[PDB]
Amino acid sequence: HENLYFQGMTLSITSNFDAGAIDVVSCERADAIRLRVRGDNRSEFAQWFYFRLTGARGERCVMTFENANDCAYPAGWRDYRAVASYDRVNWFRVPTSYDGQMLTIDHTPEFDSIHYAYFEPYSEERHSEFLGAVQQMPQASVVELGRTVEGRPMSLVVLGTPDAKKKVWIIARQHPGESMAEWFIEGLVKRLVGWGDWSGDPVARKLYDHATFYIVPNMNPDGSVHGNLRTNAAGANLNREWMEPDAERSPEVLVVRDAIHAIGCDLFFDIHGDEDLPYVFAAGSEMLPGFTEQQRVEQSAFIDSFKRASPDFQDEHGYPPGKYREDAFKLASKYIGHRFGCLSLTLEMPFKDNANLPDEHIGWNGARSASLGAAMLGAILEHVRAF
Amino acid sequence: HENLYFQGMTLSITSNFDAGAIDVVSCERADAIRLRVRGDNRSEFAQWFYFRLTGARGERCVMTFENANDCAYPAGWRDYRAVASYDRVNWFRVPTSYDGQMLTIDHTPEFDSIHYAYFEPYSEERHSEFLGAVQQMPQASVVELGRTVEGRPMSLVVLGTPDAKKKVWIIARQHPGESMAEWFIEGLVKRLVGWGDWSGDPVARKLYDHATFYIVPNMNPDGSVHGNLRTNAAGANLNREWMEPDAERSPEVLVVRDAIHAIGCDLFFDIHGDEDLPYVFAAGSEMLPGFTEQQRVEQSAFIDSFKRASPDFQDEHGYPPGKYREDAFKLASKYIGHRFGCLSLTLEMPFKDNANLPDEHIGWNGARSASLGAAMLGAILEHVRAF
Amino acid sequence: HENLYFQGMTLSITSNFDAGAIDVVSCERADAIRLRVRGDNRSEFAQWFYFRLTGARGERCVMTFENANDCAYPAGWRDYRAVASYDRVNWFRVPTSYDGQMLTIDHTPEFDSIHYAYFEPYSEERHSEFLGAVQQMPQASVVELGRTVEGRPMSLVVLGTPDAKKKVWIIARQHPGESMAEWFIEGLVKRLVGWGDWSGDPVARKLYDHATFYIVPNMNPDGSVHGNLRTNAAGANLNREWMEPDAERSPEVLVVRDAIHAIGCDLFFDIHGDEDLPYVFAAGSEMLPGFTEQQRVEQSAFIDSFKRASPDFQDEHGYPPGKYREDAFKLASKYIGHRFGCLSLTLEMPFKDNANLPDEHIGWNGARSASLGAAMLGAILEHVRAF
Amino acid sequence: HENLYFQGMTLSITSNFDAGAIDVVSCERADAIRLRVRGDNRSEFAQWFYFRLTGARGERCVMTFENANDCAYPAGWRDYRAVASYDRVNWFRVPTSYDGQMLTIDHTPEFDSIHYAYFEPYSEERHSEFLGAVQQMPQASVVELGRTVEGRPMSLVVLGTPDAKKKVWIIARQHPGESMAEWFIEGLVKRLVGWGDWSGDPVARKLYDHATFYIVPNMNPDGSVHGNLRTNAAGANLNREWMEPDAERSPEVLVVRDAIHAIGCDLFFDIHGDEDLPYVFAAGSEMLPGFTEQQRVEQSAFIDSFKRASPDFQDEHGYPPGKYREDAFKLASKYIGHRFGCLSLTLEMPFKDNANLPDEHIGWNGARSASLGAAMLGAILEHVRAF
Ligand SMILES: [Cl-]
Ligand SMILES: [Cl-]
Ligand SMILES: [Cl-]
Ligand SMILES: [Cl-]
Ligand SMILES: [Cl-]
Ligand SMILES: [Cl-]
Ligand SMILES: [Cl-]
Ligand SMILES: [Cl-]
Ligand SMILES: [Cl-]
Ligand SMILES: [Cl-]
Ligand SMILES: [Cl-]
Ligand SMILES: [Cl-]
Ligand SMILES: [Cl-]
Ligand SMILES: [Cl-]
Ligand SMILES: [Cl-]
Ligand SMILES: [Cl-]
Repeated sequence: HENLYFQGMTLSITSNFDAGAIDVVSCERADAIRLRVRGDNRSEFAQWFYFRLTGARGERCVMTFENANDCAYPAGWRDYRAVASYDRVNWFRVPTSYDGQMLTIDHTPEFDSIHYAYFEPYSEERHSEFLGAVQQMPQASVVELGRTVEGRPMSLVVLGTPDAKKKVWIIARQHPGESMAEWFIEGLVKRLVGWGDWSGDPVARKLYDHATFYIVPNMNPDGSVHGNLRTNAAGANLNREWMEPDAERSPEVLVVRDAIHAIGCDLFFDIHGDEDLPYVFAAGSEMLPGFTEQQRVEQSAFIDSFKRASPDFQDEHGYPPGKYREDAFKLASKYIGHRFGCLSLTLEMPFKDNANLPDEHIGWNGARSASLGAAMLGAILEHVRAF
Repeated sequence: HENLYFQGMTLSITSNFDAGAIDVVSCERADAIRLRVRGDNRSEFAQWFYFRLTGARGERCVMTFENANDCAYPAGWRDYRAVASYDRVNWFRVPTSYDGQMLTIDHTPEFDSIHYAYFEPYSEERHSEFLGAVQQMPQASVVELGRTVEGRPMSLVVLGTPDAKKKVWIIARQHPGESMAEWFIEGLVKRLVGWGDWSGDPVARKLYDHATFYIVPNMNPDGSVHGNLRTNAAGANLNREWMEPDAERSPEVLVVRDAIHAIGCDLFFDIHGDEDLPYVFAAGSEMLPGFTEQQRVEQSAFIDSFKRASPDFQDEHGYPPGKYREDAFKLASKYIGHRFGCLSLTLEMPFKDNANLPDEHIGWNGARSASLGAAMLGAILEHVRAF
Repeated sequence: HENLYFQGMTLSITSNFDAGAIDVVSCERADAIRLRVRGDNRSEFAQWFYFRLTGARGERCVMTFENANDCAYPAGWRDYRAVASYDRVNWFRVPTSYDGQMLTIDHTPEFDSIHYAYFEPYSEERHSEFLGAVQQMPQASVVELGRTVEGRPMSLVVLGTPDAKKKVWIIARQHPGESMAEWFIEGLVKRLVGWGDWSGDPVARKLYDHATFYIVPNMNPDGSVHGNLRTNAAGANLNREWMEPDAERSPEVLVVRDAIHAIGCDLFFDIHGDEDLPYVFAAGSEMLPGFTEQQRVEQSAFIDSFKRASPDFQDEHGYPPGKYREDAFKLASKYIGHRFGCLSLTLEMPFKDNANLPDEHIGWNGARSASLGAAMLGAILEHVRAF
Repeated sequence: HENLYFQGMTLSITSNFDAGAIDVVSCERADAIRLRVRGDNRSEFAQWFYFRLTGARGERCVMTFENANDCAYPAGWRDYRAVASYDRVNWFRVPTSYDGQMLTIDHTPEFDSIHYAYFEPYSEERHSEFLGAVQQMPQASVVELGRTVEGRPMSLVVLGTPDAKKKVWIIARQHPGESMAEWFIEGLVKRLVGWGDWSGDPVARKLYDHATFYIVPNMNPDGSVHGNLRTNAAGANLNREWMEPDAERSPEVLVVRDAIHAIGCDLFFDIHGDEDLPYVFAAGSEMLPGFTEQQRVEQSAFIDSFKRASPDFQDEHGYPPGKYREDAFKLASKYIGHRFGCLSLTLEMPFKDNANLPDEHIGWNGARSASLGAAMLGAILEHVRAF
């Protein structure tokens, strides 16, 4: 390193930053780094990790997570590759293996400081910069519905034109570790406000004749910054709180559900990530009584519109019907579906990759999520025209 | 202006640059500028203009084109607005009127130098920079098929992946003044190579399983730089040369038609602009004998796919069937259709605006053309799946 | 706002984000917002503020800070204007007054969400992205010297070329609220690694023949994120810790001072901000015994080189000699000067503006600090040549 | 290439574009390409070349210029490397040799289309886009002084603030092949208008208290587009026309010299390139009678200020005094010096490299020229303060 002082190997793992999470058991020799997934701040759920490793330029690092099989979704470690970045801007997949007990990342950093994460993060700064720009567009407003447990705003983005229209609600990231959900919203909003390569596209403009959009890009700001996977700062699973939200335990859902009730709703989408399945898929309310025949017709029609909007989207693989028959209407899409009788779907993207259309370098990532978001506006235009 | 020397008004109109064209009758007083459309270099056709005006900062300029009603398409001046730019990068529409004899631009430039043009230009530098970047993508090659009358290359962009697939041909700008055609290709290619907001989109990638693309972004390089509307440097209308192309008069079509013959063709698109109609529309070969029933079926199916890909596209307005029954197979799409029996269409975009979805600031422009190009890939994916 | 639900005025002030700090006394009516500077997390020092205000689009906001005269530097409120930003990217000054007791911001936000701050912030994300890019340059390494009280890295950026050379040390932001110090380093480093408009400049390259740079862009990471002005997370004033740094109270200075001792030092700069003076100025060790005549000569020579490098820099205004004769060698530049007998200076930039070269729109800001940083490399090249 | 049609090798050299120039003797086999420098359109001077080669991806190209020793400056081929670019945006040096008779480029293009040139070009489009943006800045105006032989504008950029001040004149590219001169002006102007990394820099602003700038970025627009080295479209060497400029033969100098006479002048710079010397250097009027002692003093003082502004600049190497004692006052700087008695210099940059500070990848290029231009403002601020 040219200065006697820097010479030798001095590995340091740190994680005190937005979404950081790791427990370090041991970090002396680069081929013997021992870690544990830290887990959510007030819940036994554990899966999300995000940390910085410095001092390992050119050293082969073998990083073992000891409690991998004790995590929320151990199947999520099969055919999974961790993501890394030298600068927090560009993320790539690294060699990773799982033996049924432990996850091992085997990677040689090319520079002095590298970050590893379960998926491409999406920070509070990015969120605040994005909404702070989006609000300046003539068709956009940002409304603060309330505060999270730790005093972060619950922000609603309203996009539409002056006058009634169908009210389309899209909420994202109830599970704070599913950062793909906020990437997805970013892509969808960019297209709605006409930025970049969406500048001359007329879909948004047509949509505004039929609909107004009510979008929450981040349902769980506290859980995000805390580096949780599935819960808010109070330990609540926001997507089990739709029947009895609480001012102290789940204010995030309290204030949003109050808004949907006070405004109305004609199409609803809850954007999520799935740890296990390497596919993009949707889940509706067909496996529930009270599901009308015209609802089957619309839902079916929309699934076809979405297949036509994006090849990434598919309907062959997904979860079995009684996956959450027990939790019933505690889930957002099930609840909204029932209260409003409209098309109501959960959209789920992979932490691994789209096995149909894989990419060795990036797997599923922010850019692909953002493209899927932009593509879905096409499916909504079809749907709204057809009904 | 602070220096006695610059004081006073000194108006100058110049046009010696790529695509420049104007005749100046008089240019002393800003409210009395008299012009003529110069017309094509070896043909009576006249419509395209492009010139720089300096020295008019803050002066109201009334610019009258005396021969407007003697141009190729005088209907093109009705409900038409000229485009302007202070920097050749950003173009906007300016106040323009037509009394059935003369076109008048009435505009007050905000800066010392402004350009006026019939439509947002697309230069040889832009073309050479674009193809020079596109060629570096792993799925792209650029092939020089031959030379134009004045020694400019006829460049083919080939996009696809390793192996048979459907051969899709898209040619643009046979009429050099229809710069929208090359904007359209730029948008289509950007999406095929995954640039910008197309980075995570899987449509291109799916398309490459079914097709390889053979694209000519500029069929008439000489006519472009010359500031012609409709003819090449030799006076030839390239879109009347498909039956007997000639090495001296129409080499541009000679070399391209030889390539289509030597490679084969399964879908063909000829991208154009229409001076009169304020709509985006397609014309096929249905009004011709030898047009099979399975051809009607495919063409109809594709028109529906394109309406679904872009709201700008429509099928209500267009030209009557016998618009060119006389010229028959001299036109590219008619010829290709007949030689290959495939889907073969002319796509036409407006010099005015899309009357269905107007925009006071820009009318139809490069960005909107580029978006339509990118959107059409969606329609091709549908089509190729369906047949 | 078009939806009965959003109608009315609902003001919310929030501050749970990197560098956020405010106490809200009252926030019901926009013309009656009452605030207090929150003050440092474990120290009586108080001056820094940073908060988000939403719901005030188009409302005149009169925001009064009740304890302004109880802050660390009440003179800092005279001729001072707060900074604001709709997006955290672009910052501008807003109308502000001070009556000797209270500070009042009188501003009408143009959008739904705006942030107000004492000075243009510089976040942990920006820092991590910047160093994560800089490390990839061939002349740069990043070394983690240790951890702050709360486990954030103390990062050293080493810039130079292969071989002895003069060792130049530049440290910034010992007082975490002086974000201008890290802006200054950003500009200096960009030029050293040849980014942007520094790409073809040969100064860096010449410098590397004479010197190697040892730079700490952020001496107080914990204090920064905490929204402190003057102290770290433990309540320590880092610039009083240079005689007896402590592993528990002031590790930031412990590890950096150990590095300077282990590496050596031939020029030292401590980058700071001054709340009161609207001037850019330097302070050296001339008012101390043990200050040699060749030291007076070099320091004088360097001050002249810096005036010649940047008009913003001046030597007329500054602080009187015995400003800190009491604290002696507890201050970094005084200590280094004495231990190494080299040129050692504190450089100070204004929170207000450069009264010599004011700018109504921005006052002193990040861009101006970054330019001063880049300009100072010129002065170092002169100095190093002359001695 | 996957299609029988593209298979085989088909090399094509073309040059019908802005600044293009080459004669092709033979171009069948890639290792046997035979060329000639085409030479200026109406003058025996020959050196500039610029052409596109397609069809050579992955082929080793040996390109021999047969008349290299018959060119204007055969010494210019010693230790010289040609420049290349796949996209006209990024230029790099390629392997080149000279045996005293012929120049040989030995290079293997990595893509299907590559351009080779004597130096990084600077096009009419770049010029028109640049001035079209610069004019919008509050301190800038663009004035069209007249027309070149072929009707291109002679454009003056005036930069300053409202009121007397010293009038500083800087003219560039009298010899159209010396594209470095216009790169140099681009860098100088960007800094004067505060773009990019010059945004927070106060030098421009200080300068505007002392001076107003009168800048001609391109003295020879016709010669540029024609791909000439040394003459305009009429065959005139503009830098021999300062004593008797002519409306038909050298209007470019007629109109500019009239402006300098009508406005006045207190510092003059003529920006050029030198084919032979691999150094940056200045030439003044000291070797001429009528050169006062206070002129020696100022010129000497300014040379020192420029060495201090940029390491690239030097005064050791240059041309001998009687290099143009014969042509006397036909040269711009000699003439202006004599008419106005002010500091008047020719600044000369290399076509090869700066032998003091070489760069294998780029040699001397646009970015380095632009940096030197920006750096020289520093020297002018010193000078203007000192006198
Ligand atoms: Cl943690
Ligand atoms: Cl769930
Ligand atoms: Cl309802
Ligand atoms: Cl499917
Ligand atoms: Cl013309
Ligand atoms: Cl036609
Ligand atoms: Cl065939
Ligand atoms: Cl229609
Ligand atoms: Cl706070
Ligand atoms: Cl201090
Ligand atoms: Cl020592
Ligand atoms: Cl001073
Ligand atoms: Cl030529
Ligand atoms: Cl000369
Ligand atoms: Cl005079
Ligand atoms: Cl020298």
